[PDB]
Formats: sequence, structure tokens, C-alpha cells
Amino acid sequence: SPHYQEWILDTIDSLRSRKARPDLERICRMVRRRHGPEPERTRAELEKLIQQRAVLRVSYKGSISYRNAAR
DNA sequence: ACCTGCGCACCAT
DNA sequence: ATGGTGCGCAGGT
Repeated sequence: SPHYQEWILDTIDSLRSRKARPDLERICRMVRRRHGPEPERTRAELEKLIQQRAVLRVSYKGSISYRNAAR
């Protein structure tokens, strides 16, 4: 889908907005419920966003989080 | 189960 | 100091 990048970035923003860690599990869970795709597909799309440096994967306070690079 | 809301301690700069 | 972050809950669907 052409909207997948926006789906993931909006999900990261929404998890930050409710003060929840944007980890892989919550990102995949929210994309599935909002839009349909299975976690395997969201994992693959997220990896593309990391290679494009649109999303940053960081370790923070002992766990991995994903950051919207535009923010 | 599912979801959102949030105070404030924590962390890099 | 700044100014973003998310634990550990409360509370609703």
C-alpha cells in the first residue's frame, strides 16, 4: 500500500501521544487493528523505513524504541 | 481482552 | 537548567 509509511509514522506518533513505548509489538499491534496487515508485513515495512532513515531504532531506558525521524 | 490518559522520575544536552 | 520519554497504573469500551 502507498500509505504504509504514513500508517507506521502515525502509529509511532499515536503511541508517543498516549505515553506508551513505541516498540515493535505495539507498532505491529496498532497497524493490524487500524488497517489490517499482519505483523510480518509491518515488520518488513518498518525495516524499509529504518534503512531509509525515516524511522530510527534506538535503545532507551533498557529497551528498544522506534522514533519518527521527522520529529 | 481491547483501548486511551497521565504524573513525574529519568535521561541526553 | 532544558525538553523529550514511558512505567505503572487508572479507567472506559
